[PDB]
Amino acid sequence: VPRGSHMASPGKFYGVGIGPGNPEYLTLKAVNVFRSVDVVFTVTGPNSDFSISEAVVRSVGGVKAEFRKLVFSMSRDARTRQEQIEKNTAIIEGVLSRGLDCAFATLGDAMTYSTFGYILSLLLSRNPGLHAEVVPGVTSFCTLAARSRQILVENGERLRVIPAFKPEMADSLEFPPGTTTVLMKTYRSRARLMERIRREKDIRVIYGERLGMPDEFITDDIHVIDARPEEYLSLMFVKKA
Amino acid sequence: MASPGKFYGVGIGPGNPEYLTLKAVNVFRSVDVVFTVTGPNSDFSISEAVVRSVGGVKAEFRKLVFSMSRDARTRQEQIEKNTAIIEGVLSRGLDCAFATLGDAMTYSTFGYILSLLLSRNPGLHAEVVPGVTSFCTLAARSRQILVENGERLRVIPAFKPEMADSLEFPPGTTTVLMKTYRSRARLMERIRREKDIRVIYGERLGMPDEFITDDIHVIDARPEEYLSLMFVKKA
Repeated sequence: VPRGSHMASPGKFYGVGIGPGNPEYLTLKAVNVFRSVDVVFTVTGPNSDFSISEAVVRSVGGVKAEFRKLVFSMSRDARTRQEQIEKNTAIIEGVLSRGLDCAFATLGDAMTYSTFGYILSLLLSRNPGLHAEVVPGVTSFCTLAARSRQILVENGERLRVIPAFKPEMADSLEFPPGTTTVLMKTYRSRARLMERIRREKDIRVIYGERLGMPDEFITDDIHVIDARPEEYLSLMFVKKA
Repeated sequence: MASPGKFYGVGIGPGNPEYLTLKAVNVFRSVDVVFTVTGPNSDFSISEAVVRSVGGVKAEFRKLVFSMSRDARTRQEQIEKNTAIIEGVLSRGLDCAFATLGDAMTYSTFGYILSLLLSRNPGLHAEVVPGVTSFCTLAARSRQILVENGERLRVIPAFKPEMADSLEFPPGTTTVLMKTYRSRARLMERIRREKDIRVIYGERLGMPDEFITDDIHVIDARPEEYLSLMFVKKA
């Protein structure tokens, strides 16, 4: 039996990087998307149902969308995190299949160290013809450079970004001359990282906590860094001359 | 008591006016003078067109000439002259913004200006507005993840043909190559000697001939284009 000429328009899906958290660092495109969708999904942890990114998105105004929260597994097994990714993808698919437009809002840039990428990958694999558009956002390291008024990288200097520093990495970490190295998660490995840094020469360090938040702390003094309480939302980059 | 003007460095993103930040738009609507960069060839500024596109900007637009491939003395004199022009605007109490494509702190001419300006005027009120990068935009438009989990990101500003033999693509890395113009053949030959490698290539992001591909042979067959960008993901 021939299929027929039925045309059901599924909803449109957006991935939206919203920046480090300051609502002023959203792009105009992000604002237009949030004002053009039915549902906004944001990420929460299992600990609390609070979404920072939901507050950021709501702050911009004109957003009539319904907000829903997705929980992502911060546990170490690949299969449990995969099950959480599959379940959240199914929730999104359920909303899209009824013809509702949805946006997935993520802190930072949507394609750079995000949980959004796993969702988009699975969605496109399962639904090859799906209408999906990605909105880039301002990154945390560019924001740290802006707020500290320190150049991230210029001319023929190379930029390196290292996502998750592990305590068994400080000794192996190299800082080639004329490079800038961003270290993204300095939370519980900061002591060994600082020990490695204090044995290097011709280096400048820019360190930041809570970019765009009330208690935004920025410094370029290593000793101040080592005295600080360990903070999950912390970032640094190391410039080797 | 004469208060000098406030100075802004504003990254405006890859060129699409939708990729300006809200802060960038507010700054552009609240300043007296907007400076943009030109080359020595023509006095045309793409970023001036981008900023004028947003609407509501009453500021005067001025051009600053930069040629960053020249000798150190020419670059130093050019930097000093442009800094003096900005100082001339600020000293009359006018707020001004320096608009640059991409992010203001990442491979921009803005940093040289800000360095000299702050050296000459330590007390200057200066604020830098971050912008969306070209490689994040290429990943967004291609719907390809730039980097995830524990993968490392490397950005190389200027690819040279000799890098082809010396360049490493370690597994689990993404390498952005910014300017592969006139060396793209050797880079493609280097890529064809690897397995488990993905290449995302883009020309003219936001322009009429917006071209994006991940097919290496299609890339090798195309004529070389100056405004092109690629990243290389090694699994």
